[PDB]
Amino acid sequence: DIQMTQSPGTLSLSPGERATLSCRASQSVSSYLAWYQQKPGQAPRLLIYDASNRATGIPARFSGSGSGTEFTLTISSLQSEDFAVYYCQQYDKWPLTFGGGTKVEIKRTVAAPSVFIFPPSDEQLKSGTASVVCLLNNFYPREAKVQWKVDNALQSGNSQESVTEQDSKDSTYSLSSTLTLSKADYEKHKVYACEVTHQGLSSPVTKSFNRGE
Amino acid sequence: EVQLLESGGGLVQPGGSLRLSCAASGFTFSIYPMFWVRQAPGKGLEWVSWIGPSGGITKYADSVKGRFTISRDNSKNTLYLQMNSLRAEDTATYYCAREGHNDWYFDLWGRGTLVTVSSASTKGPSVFPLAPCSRSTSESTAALGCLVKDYFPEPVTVSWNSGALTSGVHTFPAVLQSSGLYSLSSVVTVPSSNFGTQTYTCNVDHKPSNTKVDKTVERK
Repeated sequence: DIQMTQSPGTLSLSPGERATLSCRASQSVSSYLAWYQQKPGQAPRLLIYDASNRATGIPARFSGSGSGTEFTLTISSLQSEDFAVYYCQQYDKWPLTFGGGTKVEIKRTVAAPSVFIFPPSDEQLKSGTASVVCLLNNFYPREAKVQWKVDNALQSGNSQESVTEQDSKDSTYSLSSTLTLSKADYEKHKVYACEVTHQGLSSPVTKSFNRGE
Repeated sequence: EVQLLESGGGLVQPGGSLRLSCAASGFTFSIYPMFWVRQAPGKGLEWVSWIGPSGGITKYADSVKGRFTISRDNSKNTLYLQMNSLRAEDTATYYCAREGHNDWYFDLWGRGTLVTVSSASTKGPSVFPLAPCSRSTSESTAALGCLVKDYFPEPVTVSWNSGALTSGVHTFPAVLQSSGLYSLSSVVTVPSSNFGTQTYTCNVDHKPSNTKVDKTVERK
């Protein structure tokens, strides 16, 4: 049954710029097509229905078009609150099927990731476990890389990482990386270091510290 | 105002059974058909089940039939999802919808209830202070914070100085560990001066297990 094709799965533009979104089907669905906006943390709402019709409330800078297999949502001038995720659904053939989404993200000037490194709290260490945290704070764009060097040793499979959403006020991203070791595993090593590669600054960036008995 | 408020979500062991509630106000309920739709944690959207106005025909999706049944009290104005033998992949936030005019699009949505299907047991987190051993500088900005480790299930709210401090705060989204529990840090960035006479504390709150902790990161 009709899978729905939303390219690209993300989109970075400036507030004011014109956004154009691609939805497509694996066969004709004529004009039984619907567009849904879902702001981060909210419910979705109906934007366009029957390919071209606007639900009321919805502002005129929102416009739908296309027919058959290939479809267009257009946002004439992108306002702050249009930075959201946008879905499409065909309703011409059982069963009901949904596009997989386009995220409209805010484009911005390149930005300086401040790095910060956090030593395992003695409170943690007691219970036999050790979290080293590395903070890439307030930067741009999202794609960024952080390695873990324990005594100059490259690490794999013990860290997880986490990223906020674009900040309401300066539009940047922040990022947490977390290295998780057992007490003993930790206490038999010396240098702990976070290496951060990023578009935004010179060569690779390193913050570190040592257990220093 | 036209409302859909849905309820009855929470934490359930697989092969268990849940009843969900959608409560409709502001419009003539007894006219419209209704949907439940779901979105997995993080992922896309997927229809679950439909129902004609009176209650006299229901329809379900493959991944769903035989186990799920949709129902309706028109007198109380309330949509029901009855959920049996739940897989771990039954986990998701669940919305009700109401179909718009004369076919299968959804012109009204509810706020949602989250359904969390797992053997894993409800657990309060531990709160560890992120103080930098960076005893130095002179560097510009400063960062301290919180690790909120090993809890279940979601959610946990975190705050600073009971609400006073908001600027420069980043609470990260939770991350399912390999032990099968959640962890998130919450950091705060602020430039060196004001700190002098400024205190710093996490207000971590976890209502599924009634943990309410305030850790105050010791400065240097």
